[PDB]
Amino acid sequence: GAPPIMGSSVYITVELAIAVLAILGNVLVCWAVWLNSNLQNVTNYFVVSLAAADILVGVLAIPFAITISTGFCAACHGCLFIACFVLVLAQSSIFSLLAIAIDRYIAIAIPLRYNGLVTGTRAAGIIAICWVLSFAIGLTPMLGWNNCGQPKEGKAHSQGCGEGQVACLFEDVVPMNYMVYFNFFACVLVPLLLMLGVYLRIFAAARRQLADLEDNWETLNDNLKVIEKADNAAQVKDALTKMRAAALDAQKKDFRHGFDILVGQIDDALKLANEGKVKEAQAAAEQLKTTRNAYIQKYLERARSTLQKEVHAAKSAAIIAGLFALCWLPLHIINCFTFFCPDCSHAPLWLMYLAIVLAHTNSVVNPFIYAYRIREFRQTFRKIIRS
Ligand SMILES: CC(C)CCC[C@@H](C)[C@H]1CC[C@H]2[C@@H]3CC=C4C[C@@H](O)CC[C@]4(C)[C@H]3CC[C@]12C
Ligand SMILES: CC(C)CCC[C@@H](C)[C@H]1CC[C@H]2[C@@H]3CC=C4C[C@@H](O)CC[C@]4(C)[C@H]3CC[C@]12C
Ligand SMILES: CC(C)CCC[C@@H](C)[C@H]1CC[C@H]2[C@@H]3CC=C4C[C@@H](O)CC[C@]4(C)[C@H]3CC[C@]12C
Ligand SMILES: CC(C)CCC[C@@H](C)[C@H]1CC[C@H]2[C@@H]3CC=C4C[C@@H](O)CC[C@]4(C)[C@H]3CC[C@]12C
Ligand SMILES: CCCCCCCC/C=C/CCCCCCCC(=O)OC[C@H](O)CO
Ligand SMILES: CN1CCN(CCNc2nc(N)n3nc(-c4ccco4)nc3n2)CC1
Ligand SMILES: CCCCCCCC/C=C/CCCCCCCC(=O)O
Ligand SMILES: CCCCCCCC/C=C\CCCCCCCC(=O)O
Ligand SMILES: CCCCCCCC/C=C\CCCCCCCC(=O)O
Ligand SMILES: CCCCCCCC/C=C\CCCCCCCC(=O)O
Ligand SMILES: CCCCCCCC/C=C\CCCCCCCC(=O)O
Ligand code: NA
Repeated sequence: GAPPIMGSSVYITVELAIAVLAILGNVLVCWAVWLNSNLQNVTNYFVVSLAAADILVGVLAIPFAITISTGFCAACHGCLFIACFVLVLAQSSIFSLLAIAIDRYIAIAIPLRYNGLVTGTRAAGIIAICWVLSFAIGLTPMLGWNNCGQPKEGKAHSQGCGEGQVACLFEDVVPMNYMVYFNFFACVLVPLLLMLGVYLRIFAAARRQLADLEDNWETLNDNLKVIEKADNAAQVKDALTKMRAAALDAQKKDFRHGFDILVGQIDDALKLANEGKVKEAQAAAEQLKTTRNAYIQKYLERARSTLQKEVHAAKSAAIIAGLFALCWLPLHIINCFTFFCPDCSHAPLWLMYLAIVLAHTNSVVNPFIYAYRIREFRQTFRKIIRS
């Protein structure tokens, strides 16, 4: 039995290293949003709330985790707060991650009414509510769902704890049925699965809208060939009627003028077609190629460019949520083994603290994702560092 302070010194040193990196990186995130007006959107307000939770992981949760690893004597409910405050920060992260996913879905599903629905004032109120809910969820053991009424008195006596005190150890005070059923299943796993469902809807809507743009572009060019290879005025009319409906469908200053010309030129050729003037209608329909090459094609490429940027932004948000799941799932899975398999030997000490360190590492990764995937963050990061 090697001296416990040796393994403890390694765990504590790693925790402190994580705390420094979590504070430095996420302070840089909040500083960037504060300085850059181009970063001051509703999505990044939840990014700031998420960064604030990770700053608090380094300032409070990691010092709390170091303290509870010692098993020091404490009043049980005070021990509960040390043990459960990190659950508040994790729950706040979940609410921020879910809000970001919903915000990205609203922006791609109904972009016409996004600015009227998703505002900064409403976002700040949602953030405040979610922080209150995170305290209620994370500190639910302090409301009575704890093991303080049944303290391990032999462990407390062996450590010389005073009357009314317990050896402050996580699994001694926090019930595992709370950790598995309430915290993990209901409050972590279900919202993460909801996020997965939201992101599936986002990318499916992106693929559908990109296909609709390509369908309107092909229908525009196909019916142009139909008019050229037509023989009577009726065939020209059928092709022009489908072009006009598709032109107004794709329409949903330089953008409006381009479609004003297109629909007007379609109406010109339609009127000639209704008069039986096939040659004159085809010549008028050939003028549509000038409007297509000078206006319509530019709108197709810009609308495609906008959707691809929304896909890129939605993937950046999905990576953050996936990394949260990857960093926290091992610790939750270990709790499931402890809870559901009492015949299984408890996960060893080194693995417990590896899972704890890994969960804390998640408070370091998000500033790197923003730097590698978001040019506006990366450029603002460089300006802050150089200055
Ligand atoms: C605003 C921020 C910075 C203040 C941080 C306050 C923290 C550090 C305080 C608030 C409540 C405190 C706990 C309250 C009760 C107990 C029980 C006692 O038997 C041992 C200490 C212990 C476990 C305290 C540890 C420190 C503690 C968690
Ligand atoms: C900004 C908001 C969250 C205010 C933060 C204040 C919180 C962290 C402080 C304020 C008063 C504190 C409590 C004061 C007294 C006790 C009784 C003790 O037996 C256990 C700890 C406990 C329960 C403290 C836990 C932490 C506490 C709840
Ligand atoms: C989310 C991704 C990273 C998958 C994580 C898988 C990890 C958390 C899984 C894979 C294998 C698992 C271990 C397999 C077997 C045992 C022996 C048992 O007596 C206690 C639990 C313990 C020690 C498990 C703990 C959790 C474990 C380490
Ligand atoms: C929903 C998916 C994507 C991720 C969550 C998977 C979790 C809930 C699953 C994956 C592996 C599972 C464990 C695998 C094996 C055992 C050993 C058995 O004696 C009791 C249950 C227990 C401990 C399972 C509990 C639930 C578990 C931890
Ligand atoms: C002992 C424990 C004490 C610790 C106490 C923890 C309290 C939780 C703090 C949350 C800060 C929230 C971060 C602020 C993010 C809000 C984003 C924002 O400011 O948006 C502005 C608005 O949207 C424009 O109109
Ligand atoms: C005998 N063993 C010695 C080592 N002990 C380690 C106690 N620390 C600990 N233990 C657990 N189970 N969790 N779960 C969590 C968590 C937080 C969020 C989701 O999960 N944190 C934890 N911290 C366990 C007993
Ligand atoms: C731990 C489970 C918590 C369940 C509690 C349910 C109530 C929470 C509801 C929150 C929605 C908040 C919207 C209303 C805000 C109005 C504030 C006001 O009166 O000005
Ligand atoms: C910027 C402010 C950040 C706060 C710095 C906090 C750093 C201290 C870290 C851990 C404190 C651990 C206290 C140890 C518990 C007592 C051990 C015992 O009594 O057996
Ligand atoms: C962030 C805004 C604050 C919202 C807080 C809402 C949830 C509060 C939950 C638990 C606080 C319980 C404090 C415990 C009292 C002392 C217990 C005791 O002495 O035995
Ligand atoms: C919907 C979110 C609202 C926030 C939570 C509601 C307020 C909770 C009220 C009181 C909590 C009191 C803390 C309990 C003290 C000691 C209880 C115990 O011995 O376990
Ligand atoms: C990101 C996934 C994390 C896995 C990376 C593995 C790195 C750390 C692994 C092991 C260090 C902990 C000590 C392992 C051997 C200890 C055996 C023992 O003390 O009984
Ligand atoms: Na987090």
